[PDB]
Amino acid sequence: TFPGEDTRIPKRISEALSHQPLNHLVPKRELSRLLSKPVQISVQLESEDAFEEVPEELWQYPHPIDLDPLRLEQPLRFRRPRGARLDYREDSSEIADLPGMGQLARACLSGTQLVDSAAIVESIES
Amino acid sequence: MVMAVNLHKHQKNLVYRLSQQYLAAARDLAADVRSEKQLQQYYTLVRQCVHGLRYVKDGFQLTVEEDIQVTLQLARVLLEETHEVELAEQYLGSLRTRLRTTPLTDARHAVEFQLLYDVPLAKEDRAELRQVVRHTTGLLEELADSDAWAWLFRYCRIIGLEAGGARSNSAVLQEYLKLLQLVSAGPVGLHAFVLCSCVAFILDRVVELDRSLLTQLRALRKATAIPLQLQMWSLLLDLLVAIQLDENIMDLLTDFKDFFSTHKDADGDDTVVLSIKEGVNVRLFVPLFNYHDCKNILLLFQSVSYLTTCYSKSSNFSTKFLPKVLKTSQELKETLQKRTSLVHVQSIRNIYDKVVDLCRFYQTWESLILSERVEGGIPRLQYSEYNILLEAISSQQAQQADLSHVGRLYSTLTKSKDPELRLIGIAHLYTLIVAELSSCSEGPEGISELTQKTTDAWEQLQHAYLSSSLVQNNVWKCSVAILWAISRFEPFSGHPIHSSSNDQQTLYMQQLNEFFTDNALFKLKKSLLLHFLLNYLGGTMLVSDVQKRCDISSSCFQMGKQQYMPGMRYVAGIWHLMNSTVAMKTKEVAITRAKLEGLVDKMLN
Repeated sequence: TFPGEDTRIPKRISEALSHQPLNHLVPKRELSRLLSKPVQISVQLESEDAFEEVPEELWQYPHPIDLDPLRLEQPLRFRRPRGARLDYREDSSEIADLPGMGQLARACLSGTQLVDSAAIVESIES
Repeated sequence: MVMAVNLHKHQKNLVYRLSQQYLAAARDLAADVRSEKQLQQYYTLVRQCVHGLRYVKDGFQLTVEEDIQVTLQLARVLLEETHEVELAEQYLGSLRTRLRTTPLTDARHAVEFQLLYDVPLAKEDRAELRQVVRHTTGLLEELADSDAWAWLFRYCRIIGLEAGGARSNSAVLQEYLKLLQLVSAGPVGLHAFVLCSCVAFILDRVVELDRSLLTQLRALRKATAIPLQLQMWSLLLDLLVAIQLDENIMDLLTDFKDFFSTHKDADGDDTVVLSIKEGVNVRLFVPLFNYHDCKNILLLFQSVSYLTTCYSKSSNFSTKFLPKVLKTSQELKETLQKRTSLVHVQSIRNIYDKVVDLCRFYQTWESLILSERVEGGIPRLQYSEYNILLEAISSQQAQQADLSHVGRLYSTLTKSKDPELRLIGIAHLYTLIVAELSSCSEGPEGISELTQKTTDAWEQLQHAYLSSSLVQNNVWKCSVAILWAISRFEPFSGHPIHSSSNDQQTLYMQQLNEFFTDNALFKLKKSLLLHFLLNYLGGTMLVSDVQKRCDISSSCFQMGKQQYMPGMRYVAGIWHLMNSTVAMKTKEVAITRAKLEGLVDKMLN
């Protein structure tokens, strides 16, 4: 005889190949793809700031100014980043204590409530 | 009363400036956002910005330069950070209309570009990118070839065309060559970006890269005013071409060594600004093209290239360095501190998540080459078809494999939009079918239908292969010639296929001989399975001498001990046992039989 004759073991190389993955043919395509994506492309006009400076004293205005005198009740929907590892802790500071942001900007935040988590979504159905 | 007077008098400008502050504060907060509370705070700050911009846009009669600035910034913030693409379109639409009654030509096109590129991108729908192509052709027709804006809208078009790459491959490519010709006169930086995009698109579709395009590609890193981030990309893309062709990358590794030394400390901006004409720039956000990120990905590239020589304690580069790129990429992800928007911070994090998932993919691939099972299971990657491929391979080399399940896995992959994955799937299906035909017992009518399945399979495999870049890949070329032979001669198959005439026969036999002679003594990558199958075919078909036949059958029998392939090592062993008997080598017959005896033990249990 010869060892393994009369067993199930594949004796021809084509029969044995059906149990051997072609492991020298290695996929490489997804390699090029993680580089080929310039994160952003954009056209921009080179031009002077069209909006004049205000008097520096007016930056000391102490009272809240109402931005939005109507519209957010069509509330805006925001993009919740796919793949974000998000945690739940209130250990962080309040919004009007965040840097930075000047003092009129902090005052205009007073009274407004936060964006609801419901308004921050990965996607819509429309 | 001066305060009250300033308040009402400079209200518009003041709110426009508050808006910028909320946005600065959001950019500061973005990379530290780690909780739901912080996510809400972040979008409360950008909401505050948008009310601000809207307050200026909706509530005042603006000059045209004021309207341009505020409207484009509003649209940009809404498209990037909100789901309000309709709102953005409305605002851009209003500006488009005002701009027609003015001589402000460049501004008008800038808005059109936002409607034709940025808006269909924000809609996340390929079908939206295809209707774009009609509006860009209209614009292009009206403009001269020397016009910067003709180049940009033509690039809008190539992007619209890139959606639906079915026979679309021909058009996109003609379109890039036309754009490259238009832009080769113009700004050298814009030409570099278009060139890089084309070679990337070719790599993505795995189609052959014309020599002249690679010459142009390499010329980008010449001793030139090309932005350094595009020179790097050009070098990375050159490496990838050699890696897709399974070529030696020694020289390209030195070019990297020159580039990293010649250009050190370059500090380093993540954005390239190209001036395409007086008054307008194109801005490329490229946060991977810097010293640390390229040293890291170059290591991954280097790993994939040597992956197959993981059996050898000399070029087992992949084993030493994949755990390093895995660690580095998780560090780069955690230490990310860029001052940009949250979606842009998560976009950079997602690339490091992809690097790590490819790392894990290639680690598993290496483990399956050297053993039957991977210690710890096969990892779930974000690449779902790479999962199916890993499931298939490990199932195929199991002790008692289920070949009807292996078949279904490899068939799913023959329907993949990845052309490389398709090829891999068809190649494996073919080997399964050939093994069915070889072991058939059904008589003339059964043998005949399986024969016909095998030739169908073989043709599907050949058509896929001949229309890809891998024709210039010698690992693939040698193995297509081997797969041809194993179905067509009687030791290898039990029912070989016979054809008329063929000229196919002289094709692949020339090839097999060409590879076998040059790789016995441009020579192939040194993948064990590939040289095993080459030497076994060659030793059986092409060698006359009995002592040389013994050299080869002994070499092939020992190969099967250097990595996991018991079935191959077995058939090399019975070949060697018969060669050692005809050669009347009586000691060697003794030990081969002894090895073989323990071999069948392990395989049968």
